[PDB]
Amino acid sequence: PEADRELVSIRRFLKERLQRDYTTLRGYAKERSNVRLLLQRTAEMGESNSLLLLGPRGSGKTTLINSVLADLLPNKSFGENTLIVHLDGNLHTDDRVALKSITVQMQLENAADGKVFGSFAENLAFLLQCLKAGGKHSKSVIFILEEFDLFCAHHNQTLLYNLFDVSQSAQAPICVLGVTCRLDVIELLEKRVKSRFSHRQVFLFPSLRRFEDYVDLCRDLLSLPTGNSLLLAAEKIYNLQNIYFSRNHFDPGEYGFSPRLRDAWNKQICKVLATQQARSTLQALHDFDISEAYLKNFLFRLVAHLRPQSPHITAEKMAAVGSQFEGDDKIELLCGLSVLELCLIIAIKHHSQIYDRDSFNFEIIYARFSKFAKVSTTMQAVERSIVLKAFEHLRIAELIMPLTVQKEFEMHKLALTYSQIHHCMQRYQALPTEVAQWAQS
Amino acid sequence: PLQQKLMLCTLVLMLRNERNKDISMGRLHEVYRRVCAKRNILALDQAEFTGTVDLVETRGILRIMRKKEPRLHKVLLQWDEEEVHAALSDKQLIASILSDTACL
Amino acid sequence: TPSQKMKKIRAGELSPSMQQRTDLPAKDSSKSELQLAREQLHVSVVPKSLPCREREFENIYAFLEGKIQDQCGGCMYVSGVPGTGKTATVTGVIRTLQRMAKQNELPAFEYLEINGMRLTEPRQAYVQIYKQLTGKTVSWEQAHALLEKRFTTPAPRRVTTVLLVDELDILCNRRQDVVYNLLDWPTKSAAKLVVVTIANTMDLPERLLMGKVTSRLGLTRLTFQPYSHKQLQEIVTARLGGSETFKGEAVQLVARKVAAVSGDARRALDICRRATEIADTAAVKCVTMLHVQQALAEMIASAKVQAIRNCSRMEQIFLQAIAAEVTRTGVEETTFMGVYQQVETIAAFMGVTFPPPGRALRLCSKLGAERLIISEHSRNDLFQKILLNVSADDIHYALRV
Amino acid sequence: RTLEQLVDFVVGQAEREVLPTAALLTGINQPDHLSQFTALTQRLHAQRAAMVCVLQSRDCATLKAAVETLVFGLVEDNAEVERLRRSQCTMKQLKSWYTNNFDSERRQLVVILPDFECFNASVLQDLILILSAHCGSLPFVLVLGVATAMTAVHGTLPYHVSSKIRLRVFQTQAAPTGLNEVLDKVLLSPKYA
Amino acid sequence: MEAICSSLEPLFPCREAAIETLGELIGDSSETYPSAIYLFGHSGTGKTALTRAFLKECGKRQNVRTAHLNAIECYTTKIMLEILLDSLAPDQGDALKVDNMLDFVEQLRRQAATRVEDQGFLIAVDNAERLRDMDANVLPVLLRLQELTNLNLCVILLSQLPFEKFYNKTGLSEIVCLHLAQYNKAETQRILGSDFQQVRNQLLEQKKRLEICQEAVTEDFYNNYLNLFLSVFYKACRDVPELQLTARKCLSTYLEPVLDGSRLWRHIAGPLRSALTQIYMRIESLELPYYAKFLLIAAFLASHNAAKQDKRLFVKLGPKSFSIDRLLAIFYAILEEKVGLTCNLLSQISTLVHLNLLSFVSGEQNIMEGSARLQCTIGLEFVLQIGKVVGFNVRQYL
DNA sequence: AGATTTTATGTTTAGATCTTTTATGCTTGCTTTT
DNA sequence: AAAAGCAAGCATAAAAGATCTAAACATAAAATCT
Ligand SMILES: Nc1ncnc2c1ncn2[C@@H]1O[C@H](COP(=O)(O)OP(=O)(O)OP(=O)(O)O)[C@@H](O)[C@H]1O
Ligand SMILES: Nc1ncnc2c1ncn2[C@@H]1O[C@H](COP(=O)(O)OP(=O)(O)OP(=O)(O)O)[C@@H](O)[C@H]1O
Ligand SMILES: Nc1ncnc2c1ncn2[C@@H]1O[C@H](COP(=O)(O)OP(=O)(O)OP(=O)(O)O)[C@@H](O)[C@H]1O
Ligand SMILES: [Mg+2]
Ligand SMILES: [Mg+2]
Ligand SMILES: [Mg+2]
Repeated sequence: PEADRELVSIRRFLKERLQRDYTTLRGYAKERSNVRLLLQRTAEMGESNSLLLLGPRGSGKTTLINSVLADLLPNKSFGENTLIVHLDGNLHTDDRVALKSITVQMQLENAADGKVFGSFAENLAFLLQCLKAGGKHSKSVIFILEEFDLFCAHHNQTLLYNLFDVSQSAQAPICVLGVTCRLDVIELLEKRVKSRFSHRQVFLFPSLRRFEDYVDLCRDLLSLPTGNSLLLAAEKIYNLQNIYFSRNHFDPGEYGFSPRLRDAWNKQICKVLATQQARSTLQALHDFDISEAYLKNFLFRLVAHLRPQSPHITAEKMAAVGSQFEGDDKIELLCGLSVLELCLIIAIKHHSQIYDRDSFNFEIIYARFSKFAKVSTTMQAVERSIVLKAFEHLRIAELIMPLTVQKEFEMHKLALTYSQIHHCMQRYQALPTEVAQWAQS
Repeated sequence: PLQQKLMLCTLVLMLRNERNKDISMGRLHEVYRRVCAKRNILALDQAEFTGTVDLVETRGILRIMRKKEPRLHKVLLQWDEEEVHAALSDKQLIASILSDTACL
Repeated sequence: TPSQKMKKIRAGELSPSMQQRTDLPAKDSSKSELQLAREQLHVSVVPKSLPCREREFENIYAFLEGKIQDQCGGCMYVSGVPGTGKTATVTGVIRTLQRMAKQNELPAFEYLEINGMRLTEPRQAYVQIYKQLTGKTVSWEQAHALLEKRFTTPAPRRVTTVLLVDELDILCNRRQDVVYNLLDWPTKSAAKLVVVTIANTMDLPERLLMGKVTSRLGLTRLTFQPYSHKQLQEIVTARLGGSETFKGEAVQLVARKVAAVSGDARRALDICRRATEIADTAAVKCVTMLHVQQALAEMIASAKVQAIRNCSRMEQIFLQAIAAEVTRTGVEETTFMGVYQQVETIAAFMGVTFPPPGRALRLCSKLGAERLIISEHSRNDLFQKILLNVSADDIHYALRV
Repeated sequence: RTLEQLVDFVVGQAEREVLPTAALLTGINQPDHLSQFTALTQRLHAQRAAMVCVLQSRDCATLKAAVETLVFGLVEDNAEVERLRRSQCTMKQLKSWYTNNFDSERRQLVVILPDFECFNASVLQDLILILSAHCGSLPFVLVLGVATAMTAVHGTLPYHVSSKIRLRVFQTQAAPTGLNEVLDKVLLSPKYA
Repeated sequence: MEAICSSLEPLFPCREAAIETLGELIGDSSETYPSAIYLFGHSGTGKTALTRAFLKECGKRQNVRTAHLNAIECYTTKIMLEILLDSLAPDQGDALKVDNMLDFVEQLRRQAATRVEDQGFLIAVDNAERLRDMDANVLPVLLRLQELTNLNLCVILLSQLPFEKFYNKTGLSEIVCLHLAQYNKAETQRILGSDFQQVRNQLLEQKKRLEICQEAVTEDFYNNYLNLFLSVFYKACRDVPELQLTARKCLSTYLEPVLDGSRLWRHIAGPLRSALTQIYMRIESLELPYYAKFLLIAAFLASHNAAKQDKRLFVKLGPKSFSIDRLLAIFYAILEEKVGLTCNLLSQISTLVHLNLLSFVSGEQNIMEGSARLQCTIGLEFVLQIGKVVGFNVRQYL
């Protein structure tokens, strides 16, 4: 069957685009132009700059940096006159780990095949002496410090004070480039380190606060591109792979759709996104979080469901994944509890409603439960030990949290709003009527 | 610097008008923004205001007790106001800020 | 074998070279005049003679020339807010003294220098001072012993040695042994050491140094005041030369709005470079005043109202309800439970439904990662505390106007 | 008699997920039972049916120290039947050592816990979850020494921890019965002068 | 992705939706993986066994390298990185060494290969709730290990908690949440009844009883017995392994009238309501010295009678704190014999503390200085039993 | 010219320290039942 | 009227929270034995 395999090619294409498109950048014209002209002036003119990408998580900061590096690196001038040192604040948790990584990535004489010799002090002295020994004739370094706010937390901010100071000095032309999500990262800096920082800052707020931009983004993310665009994209990716993410990138030349298939797919995508139901699902999704990582997660859950029996995306499929997104996940845990733990939570809700959210105890809740169990005519048979193990089963799900003493007398707090328990009372399967009457009063 | 003058005048005003000398950086910045708004001059953001108060701290006029967050840092004046008034050397401005009770 | 490389490094017999460019740097005559101003305005290009720091130059020069010619030794403490021309003036005085000693108008002298933030440990200064003498790298204990053998023992012909020490507050620690040794060595007659110490705080010897260390530091002191409205203009117009690429009102606005904040000179020399880069993309060859206004608005940024306006609608309802609970309860620290109740009230008013609390914790985590609010780890839901980091009037300014 | 029943329980697990485990309701007189557990190790080594670690409460203040003394006791006990540092005796090294030795033949990995009442509760529950995670790959048996009663075992083991427990109860004879036996057969014997 | 779900469905009845979602997200290895998946559910829901069978079938059928973990084992991050790279970089021997998170990312970056072979990696971390209690850079890196290593890997996480508990101050990357719902009564009956041939073979290997059982142990009989079992036991627990391990013993009691010649429900409903009281206890009287008994009931009166009532009872919320001298005073008041203060009596106090019959609610560091506070931790019925064996009527002093 | 303790050194983790802040407890000062 | 009972008040102290430091542990330079 040919129709069974074109859908597999479409699904692998859309999944590979949603997951591995590390250099494509929609939007940010002037900001990308600022970052590109700044790195270009550092590589050519020997200026020592510094920059600080800023913005909410999920906006394309790493994608912007990868786009600028992917368009600058194959120039055979930026690639020959500039060495690039990535650093990350989650992996380089101490100054000496980041310093050994700097010594390796710059290929200094004391590195020797990835095992740096000498102490942290000797590594800092050799790095600063190599940087002081250079000049405009030396190669430009481009430091890229992702998670810069964690680099601010290091002792004395000492590595930061070095990395800025070379940028303030007539030494090697380096370009420090922090990338961080906090909008007030600059007040974390020490006043000396803040003085040596050049205060230019690039904010990357997403450009799709309007809903129509969100619908256009969801349409462009699902449509199959024209084949000449696949040729130009594969040409650019081959140019960045002849010279890091390039070992496992998109490579869109592996997939080549027929014009009738691309036309039928883009027709079905425009017809689905013209519907009021898909627009209502995207409206709720845009109302929660506008960031592109959220939409790509929703679209990956949508594209993953394209079985050969059902090739087409439809508005009911987007409504099903959107109903999967919006549901409360603590009510779905409360519905899985057995009737004894549900009676314990109802006794906890009664003790909280009566005493105005005072902290409870296993003894108080067991007494309030036994006052119902003596007349329940189905709960007479339970032992105190079974109710105690049910209370511990409530405690390990973090539906009950300790105030931070014997395990039967420790004070506790309910972790639920009353509306969540009230919706559990309606969503519960095969609830006995005695518990449903006791819950009302 | 003029912003350091406005910060010292708002700190003297909040220390004079209030029995509780537990002044945070955010509680001081919220009054400093209203004082700059009534003076019809542009106010610094909190990220620059923290560096301004840190630069005033080097003179010994203040002492900042650090906390978990930059908003929660506690400014503590270490000069008396009779010295702060002679140090600012702009009595026509301090007479305007200290008579501005309504902006607190 | 690597050990021969490390031994040649620790003995100093191989200089630490850095890789050279494959392509030659561009010639000076191909540069535009605006590029010439952009490279004269770089902060790394120290002038040969600093404008507006003549009095401090005479002070440090008279102190160092008297300490060198008298062959006695001593100490000095210069201090001031960053960017005020401290280290540039001290190195300019020392370069002038070296130019004078080269012509035999002055006795010759050695010039050691350290910096307290280039050292991982306070004791590593012993490793570095000895590295400016012999060039060998040794352990700090052997280096301290050899430095005591050099300074305590009179060995003619001993030459005068000037030990500049930037960043004195990093060298302190609790024991204060390193700063005590560095200030105690000049007091011995055998050592001709003249130590100069640069720092930021004016009150450092009384604030954190010990009483004997403050007694050794002495009463000779100098304070670098912040640059005023006029000195910052003289600095930038000295950097530009005779070029008219900057308007005089543009430099006046840069100096007027930088001197009002800090008095840093690096801020003025960075804002003028950004103004040159802004004028370059407009294809004009003179930096007119609105380019300076755009560069000033960019580099004294205040982008939190843009962040609140760019938030998703449920996050804006959350930011309204946190300030609503702050106004209602009075205290500035609110639990998530009352914030969620005010969220349900505001969402019932606006007509949109709100996400259930497990998604409201995701909204609170996003605002706490963006630092629009301060919030705890999410493991203690409904009882986590939510400080508002942005001011309450900024939220209404974002969501009304 | 209780020794033969415990050895038959360990060999029956060896003939064959939850970890099999055997509560031993021993008396209040805790020091006396070290000879009992030593006789159990002697029988299990003489049959070549198992290798035994013994986890004292003094050695296990934290989960790290408990895992280190457990792996060190199993490896050094096997070395003493026929010295790595305690920093490196990870459970991964225990799995690699068991695969290098006894995968070709299955020896049980008995872990005596003589003073069950003296343990930290969180360390003991985390250790039971760790030993339950390795069942199938590593055959564990967890005999215990409960000086009080089985209600203490049901109290200190929560719903999650007791979900992975298949315990069997053995009972040591009462201390007054042992005193009466010693007083009648020894101190009243005709043969002593 | 079809063969894996076809091979897992017979092992896992009533999980066709979860197996279908797992085989859509991380089934085929040629297709790119989501960066992280978080499936969650209650105890007994079958997530550890499901991810183990799924990782085993994907590793046998395809090119993937699987790595299963228990995060309780990883008290330090170096243990987790060494086990993760022992599984994802096979046959490295004892030469394997990982210093920190950076070395793990670099050595996983070395494992990337050509796209023709379509390799994949998979990491399951059971007990993922412990990941938020450790180094606070393990969880954010694990949620973007695919972007960091440039490598086709998904990091599955397994916990009893929703992902709303897992957010930190710095935020987190996106994750594909998945919910394993616990079964209703009908699906639980189908799951308990899915092992019918095993119990039928177990009875047929265990001789008139053999033919009278094999002619009457057919599928409707086991289904009706499981209906009679779940009519009483589903109220206390929905936990499937506990229902299995109790239902086998209850069938062993239930089967006797059929072997010995409705008409069954009352004979089992005797024992069935006895097994209901022994639920969660997984089983297949505290003798004391005399003066230890008096010390224990005196500690119970000290923790139960409050400080003010001793003056009226002895001159002749929770359990209360009591100092050791208050315990000795109540012990001498109730003893009515007056033994001396030997070493053995205070040794009995300390060894009652060591057995968790008493407790140290405070003090601890200064037991001898008199600042120590003890708290009795036993129930009233054990005290009444001790007072029966002793002959001291405790209820007079309460 | 190569293997072995030997020693000197650097790192890391557990413990001492500084500082805030919060609390039970030690004492006080009335306070009130028997 | 006598002695048990509730607010008040400073105080050792207890958590804690950052912070600095001393000793245990991993590791490299090197005399030493072959
Ligand atoms: N402007 C954009 N153009 C293209 N893709 C984008 C853009 N913004 C976000 N994305 C998508 O969002 C997802 C995450 O983006 P990205 O990795 O750039 O965020 P990030 O900058 O790493 O955030 P953080 O650094 O805070 O984790 C990516 O899959 C990327 O495809
Ligand atoms: N009076 C001046 N004239 C010309 N240029 C100046 C003047 N003052 C400062 N600069 C420029 O600003 C920079 C200030 O550097 P300098 O080392 O003097 O700062 P600093 O006061 O030592 O800072 P910190 O105290 O943070 O170390 C110099 O590189 C110089 O180019
Ligand atoms: N749908 C099912 N069909 C058959 N057996 C099941 C099913 N669900 C669970 N089980 C059984 O449950 C047993 C163990 O469950 P498992 O340990 O996977 O639960 P868990 O979620 O890991 O528990 P915990 O969260 O407490 O670790 C397995 O032996 C398995 O046979
Ligand atoms: Mg990123
Ligand atoms: Mg300086
Ligand atoms: Mg499990």
